[PDB]
Amino acid sequence: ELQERQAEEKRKQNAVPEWHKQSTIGKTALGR
Amino acid sequence: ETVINAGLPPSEFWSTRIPLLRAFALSTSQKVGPYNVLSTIKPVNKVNVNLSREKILNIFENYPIVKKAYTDNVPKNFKEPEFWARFFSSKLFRKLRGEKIMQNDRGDVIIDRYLTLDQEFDRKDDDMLLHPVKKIIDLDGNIQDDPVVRGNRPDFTMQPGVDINGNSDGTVDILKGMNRLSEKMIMALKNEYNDERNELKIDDLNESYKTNYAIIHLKRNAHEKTTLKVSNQQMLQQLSLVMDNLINKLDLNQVVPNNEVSNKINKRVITAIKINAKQAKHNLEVKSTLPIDLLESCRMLHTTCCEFLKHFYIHFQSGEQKQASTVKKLYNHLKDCIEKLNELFQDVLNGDGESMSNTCTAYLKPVLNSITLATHKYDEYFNEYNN
Amino acid sequence: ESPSLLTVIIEIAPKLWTTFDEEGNEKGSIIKVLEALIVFLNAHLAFNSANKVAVIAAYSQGIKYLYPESTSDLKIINSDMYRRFRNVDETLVEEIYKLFELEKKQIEQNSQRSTLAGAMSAGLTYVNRISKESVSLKSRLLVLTCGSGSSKDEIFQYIPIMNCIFSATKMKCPIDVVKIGGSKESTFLQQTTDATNGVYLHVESTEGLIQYLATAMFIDPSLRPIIVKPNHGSVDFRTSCYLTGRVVAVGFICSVCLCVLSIIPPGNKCPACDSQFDEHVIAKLKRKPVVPR
Amino acid sequence: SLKHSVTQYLEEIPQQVQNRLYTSPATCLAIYRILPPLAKFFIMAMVFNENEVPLLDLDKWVNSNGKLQFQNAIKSMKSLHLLIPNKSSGTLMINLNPTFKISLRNALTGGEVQNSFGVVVEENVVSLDLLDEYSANKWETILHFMVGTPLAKIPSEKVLNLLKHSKLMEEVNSTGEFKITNEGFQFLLQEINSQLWTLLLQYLKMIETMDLVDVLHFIFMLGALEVGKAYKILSETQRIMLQDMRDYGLVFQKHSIFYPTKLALMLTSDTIPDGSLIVETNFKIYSYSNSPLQIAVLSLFVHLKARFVNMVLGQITRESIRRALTNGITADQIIAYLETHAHPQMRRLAEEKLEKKLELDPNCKEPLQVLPPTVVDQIRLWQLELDRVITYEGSLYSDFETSQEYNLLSKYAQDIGVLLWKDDKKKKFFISKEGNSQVLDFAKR
Amino acid sequence: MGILDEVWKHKLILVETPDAQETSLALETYRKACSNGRGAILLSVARGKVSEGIDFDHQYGRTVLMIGIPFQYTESRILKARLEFMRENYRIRENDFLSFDAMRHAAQCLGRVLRGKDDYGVMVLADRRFSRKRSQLPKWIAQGLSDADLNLSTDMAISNTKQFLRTMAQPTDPKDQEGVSVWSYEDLIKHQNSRK
Amino acid sequence: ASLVASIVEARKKRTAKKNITPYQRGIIRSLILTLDCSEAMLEKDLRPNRHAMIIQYAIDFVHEFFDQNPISQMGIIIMRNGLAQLVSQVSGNPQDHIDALKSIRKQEPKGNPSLQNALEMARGLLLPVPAHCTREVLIVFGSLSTTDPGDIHQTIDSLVSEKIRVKVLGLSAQVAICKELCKATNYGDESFYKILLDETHLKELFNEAVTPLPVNKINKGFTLVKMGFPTRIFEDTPTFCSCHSKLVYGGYFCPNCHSKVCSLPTVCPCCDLMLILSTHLARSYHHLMPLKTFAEVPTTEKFRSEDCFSCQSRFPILLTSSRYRCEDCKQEFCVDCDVFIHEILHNCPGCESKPV
Ligand SMILES: [Zn+2]
Ligand SMILES: [Zn+2]
Ligand SMILES: [Zn+2]
Ligand SMILES: [Zn+2]
Ligand SMILES: [Zn+2]
Repeated sequence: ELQERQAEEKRKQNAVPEWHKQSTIGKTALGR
Repeated sequence: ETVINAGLPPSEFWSTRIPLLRAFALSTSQKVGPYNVLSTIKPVNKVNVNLSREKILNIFENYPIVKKAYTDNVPKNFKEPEFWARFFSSKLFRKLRGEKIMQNDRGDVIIDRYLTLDQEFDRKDDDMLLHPVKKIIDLDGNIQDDPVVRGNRPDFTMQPGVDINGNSDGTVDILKGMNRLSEKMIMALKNEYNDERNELKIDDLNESYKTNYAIIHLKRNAHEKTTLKVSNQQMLQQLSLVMDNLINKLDLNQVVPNNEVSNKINKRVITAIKINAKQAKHNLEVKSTLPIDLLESCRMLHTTCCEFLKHFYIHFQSGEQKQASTVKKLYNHLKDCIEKLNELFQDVLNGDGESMSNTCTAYLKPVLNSITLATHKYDEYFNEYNN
Repeated sequence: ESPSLLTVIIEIAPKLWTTFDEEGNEKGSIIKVLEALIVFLNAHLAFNSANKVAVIAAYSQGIKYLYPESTSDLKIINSDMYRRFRNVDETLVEEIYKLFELEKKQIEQNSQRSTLAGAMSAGLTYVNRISKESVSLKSRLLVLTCGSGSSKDEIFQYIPIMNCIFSATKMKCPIDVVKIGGSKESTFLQQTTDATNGVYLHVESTEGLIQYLATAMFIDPSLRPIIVKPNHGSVDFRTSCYLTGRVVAVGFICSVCLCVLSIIPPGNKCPACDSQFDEHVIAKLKRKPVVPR
Repeated sequence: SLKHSVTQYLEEIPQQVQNRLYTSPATCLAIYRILPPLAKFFIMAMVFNENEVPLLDLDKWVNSNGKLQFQNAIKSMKSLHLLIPNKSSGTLMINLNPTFKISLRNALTGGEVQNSFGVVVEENVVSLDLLDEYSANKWETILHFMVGTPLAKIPSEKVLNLLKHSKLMEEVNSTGEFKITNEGFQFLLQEINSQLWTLLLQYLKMIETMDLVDVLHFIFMLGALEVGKAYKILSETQRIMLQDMRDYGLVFQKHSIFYPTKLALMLTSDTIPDGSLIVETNFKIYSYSNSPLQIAVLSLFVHLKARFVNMVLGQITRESIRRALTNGITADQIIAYLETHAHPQMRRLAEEKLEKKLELDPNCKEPLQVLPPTVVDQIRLWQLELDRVITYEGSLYSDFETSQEYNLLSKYAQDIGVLLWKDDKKKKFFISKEGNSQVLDFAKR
Repeated sequence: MGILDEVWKHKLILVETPDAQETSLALETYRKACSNGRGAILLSVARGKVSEGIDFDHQYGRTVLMIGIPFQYTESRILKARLEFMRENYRIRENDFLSFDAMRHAAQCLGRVLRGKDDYGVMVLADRRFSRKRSQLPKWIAQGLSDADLNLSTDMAISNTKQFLRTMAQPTDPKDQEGVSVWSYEDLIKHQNSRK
Repeated sequence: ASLVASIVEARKKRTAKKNITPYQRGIIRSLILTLDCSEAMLEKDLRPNRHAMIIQYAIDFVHEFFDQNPISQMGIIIMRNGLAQLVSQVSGNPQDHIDALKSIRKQEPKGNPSLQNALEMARGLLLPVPAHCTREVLIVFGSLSTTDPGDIHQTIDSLVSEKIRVKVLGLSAQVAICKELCKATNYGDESFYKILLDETHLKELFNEAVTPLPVNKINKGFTLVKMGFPTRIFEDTPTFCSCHSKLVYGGYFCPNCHSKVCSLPTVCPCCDLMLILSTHLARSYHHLMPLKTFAEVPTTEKFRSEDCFSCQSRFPILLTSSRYRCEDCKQEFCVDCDVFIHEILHNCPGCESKPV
């Protein structure tokens, strides 16, 4: 189970951010 | 349900579930084949090595000396974790791993005591493997073919390596160790659980294998299904009539019905549609009006009744008269089940006020018909036999 | 949603209609079927502009594809009707005249075995051809059989007919069968309809046949899942014995050849593959039920 | 929306006029084909039987699964008035239109047809050499005029008048030119079938006083006619219409006999690839197309640079995109054209990209994007640039004596949806020019 | 280094030893391991007891790995004197005889793998010096050595071996060997007629 | 020449098909499908990996097997960690085996294979099988080595004594023990050990195993098996099923005990009687009277008609005549029908049409 957990953590470490998943043009512009 | 309260013999219950018993037995009754366990053990300051009970058992089987030391020391002096930590640091593990022992480094004082004992086991194992060999691959006879052969002795490249002092460097010992390990593994396979002529022959030069499959010719003949012929003159006249009608002209507008058979046709078509629609409207278990508590009880009574029916037929159609008494016992059990089925209907009838009794009876109609039919056949055959 | 191919199989034989007309009071009922089919085929061609039509007639000495006519004209229908309908109807009737002329010449020939099975197999081959040639077309088989005429033996027809069912089930080609005659049930054809999501219809009177075709046999493959079929009869999927000719609910089958047998064959030898059964093994079946003494 | 557009037009026709439209079987045969498959099944049942069937019997035919379709079919069938609902004896009896019923029966049974399908002279001609070229060129000539590419011959005033009077190809005399509109680009995107219906559908609405029924008797009858055949001579209104149809590349005339064309049959039902192109990150275009249609349409929003016999190469530029956008073409339409006309190689790699995306993480199903995402974003970003400056027309209200009045007038504008901006602190708000008069009237009252 | 641990996972390791009886038992174990599918690897000496009569037809031999040219110990007084005698008497060059002596042993081991024509095996000569000894190999072996295989890498050798083993596992077409590689009685008569 | 190249190659492909005789085959089969799930199956020679492709093809094989063998039974075994793991008992339900195979698809294969463990498990699973059934074992072996606890040769001798038949599909190369197992267990025949050469050949190998294997002349087990044909009944209210004990709308009624069963073909849960429809028997008749192959007609002679007898496909005139005739009825057929008449249908329309 630990190795499976480590593999899951390894996959998470490699996952790209959310903003890369979808084109964030329609959403409100970044800022404070 | 079928053994505790019903009273069905335990032996009879397992007669129809042999494959389930056999499958479960073989799952725990099988063992993995032999393999070089110590080769997989890599030490990998701190070094972390992981062990498992399966490997621990494998080490004992592949090496009796380890079991000899393990059995007499773990309960006496120190706990098992120290032992395996002690064993690995010892030179015995290095020697058993087929690695040259170094006088520079010493391992465990306790384990090294068994080094001389291993030298005794190896000699005992050498005789355990020594046996006459076929002359085909008898390498001893090749060198003994000429007992008086005397030429030029081979150079040092053709002889085992030696040190400055002239004694063996010890690299040959590990070669024998791996050779012994392989020989033991193969011998372990051949446990309690003419030929030369065939091998020397060249198979490719022999006649090719010929298939010996059987041919079948199927004759075809059978009787017709079991629960006024026009003459040639009539055919010609009738054939002439259709030709004249067709050649002259073809009528299409006459196909319209008279409106009297169309209504009958529509009623007949809708008559079938309603029957099909009724069946098609109700053609994971389906939702049931019965309460969960009652439904679960009905399934229990259905399952137990079916189990009794299954056993009854096996003995009824067995063909051996030695099981007549068992049939009577099962027949009595079937009678009790019928009473239990009737009692449940009465209990549901009064408890639910006939609201669920009609629904409950339908759910058990097919089994009830089978049960009463089974008893009828038993009685009918019993009547003829006895009287 | 997609075009569908209709392959009508018509079983025309001089013996079949001669008995039908003699027992009944309908003369030239074959024309009634043909004209009703012409309208039905025109109706099918009107349901969609991309649907084709295939007609196969099982005559005395074989089968022939009435439509489409082979590459190898009289006025039998009015020329004022629709061009596309006429282009199919005029050729259909013209080939009918040729087909009757050939049959009349060989009237004396003794045709003992019907060719209904052959036509269905030929139509399936045509269905396979058309399906693969154009790629995105459905299919549907319609059998117009006159069962009034007494048949000699349908035993041999069992294997070819049941085999066509599996092929139709592989290509998703529902086959519908309409029988006009005396017997209400046809154990083989009825199984064909049920086993292929088809419809079986039995009608005594030929008049008003178009109503049957337009309401019952007009169900296209596109809307089968949403329409309840009008079939009324229930099939049992049974087979006759090999030496008694009666339907068997429980019986014996030879393992080697898989031939049904109501009782133990005489001589302890199979009558189909000449296979001898072990006396001890058969004795097990012969054993009577166990009863207390 | 092929049948929907045609069906929608038929619904607006008065029931009295719809009855006349069903007199000719030729039209009935086409109106029968346009209905859903389930609807067609019921129509064929009622046509040949002279009886009344309750609606409940119809419901029995449909399975529970297809109940929803039975609602659309009955609603669509009832909307056209083809299905007449009669209620008597406490039952809602259902019957078909007698004229439609009679018309269908005559055609199917081969009865008298009143020459709805025409006649035959047996003077067949070669279609591929002349008919295909003539109509394709004639249909291409109007497209080149629509696309704006130069071409010597211009379409006749009859169609030209229709185009300007229609939303298609907006024109201005002051500009002195013709340009495509948002719907115009959609028109070019629609398949040939719908591409022909749109112009015809506009023609149906354009015509005024030529009877409305006569025009439908001709257009529907045209589909019945078969290409490569002769037909003698027809209604008086149809004669000028026949000449009018000759301008649309639908019917070919030698100068007594008129010959339909391939497009005539294409109107009834439907029927490496040419036009497929590759898009790179460098905004380059490589179209594996040899045809003026693909080249002409691509030039709308692409700056072509060179061409070969088998392919055409170009580069997307801000100027070309700006020129296309200035004409009213939305970026969504542009990407739709590229996505639906993508080369198989792009689709295969795009499928691999989706497979790779799912292979690494099969939890999510990302959209299958054939072209690189950057191009879509940049094209959308260029659209945002055009929409940067936003300006309205109207009047500004200020100098309010009391806040209550300011809130009352401002609230009133919001209710009627003519308020564009307000500020409580300054007691000022702005309203659209359209709502100026309404606000002023409310202020007085 | 740890190479053996990896080899042990796939096949049993048997090694030739100076003792004759121990070596004979190893052959018995090696043959038993190959017959039962366990798989075994035998390490021997080209100039040893195994190479002088032990056969590995079919299963007991499927690949021959010649680790280097079995060159004799050149710095040997007995050998050096022998070379001088041949050079002076039989006019045989020292290098030619040494290469001939080494090759006669390398080829000796190569021929102990094929019995009949249904037998197959891959022979690899692992030494940079074998690249120029193709002309010295036996004719029936040299003919089978292609010009592309004269100098291969380990990775390239594995790919070819895998392809060859896969190809040899297919059912041979009888017609391809009816009378071109195997002769029946009728074919033999035909050959005696054409020759005569 | 390119088209002619296909014809000459087609003739060579037809050369093997010329020799067809009605050999006796065992229709009643009891197959035990064994799969290898070891470290050696993690390679990428088959995309994505051997384990994935083998499982995918196994699902297809199950569908085809039960399609053409309705009255047979199947059992699934896998090799893992040097042990044989049972995942599906012998049963006639195609869905249960498919569901079990789907679950196996998730877990990663590891460990070494053990033929003896798999063979011993298969030996026990086939013990409770009637003598009229043909006991067969299909093994998908990928490893080049086998680790077993006992002597494999003893197991091979036992298998022969039990009249079991073993077919092995290899991935890389021939294993001596596998060849002996497939040869000693098939009365000396050497054609039951197949090694694939590519992905495409594997599909054919799986498809070949669907058809029943011919029986040997000296192996006689002829007997009569008691079967029953239940009558389908339609009920207004759901009732408990005798096989799964759950509420179902309707089920077939056994003619010997009237007990209801959800689906066929299955052994009756009460009288242990096999319930099969007449159609199921009809699915195997083509193996007893196979349709004779068609022989192409030389272009030298004159042909009968320009259009195909069965599909009305105009014969391409163009060299070699694209026509094949049936010896029994002597009717020309196009190339297309012959493939469809020998793969989909099994009856020649020309022979049926001819009256007698
Ligand atoms: Zn038999
Ligand atoms: Zn059930
Ligand atoms: Zn039963
Ligand atoms: Zn054909
Ligand atoms: Zn034939």
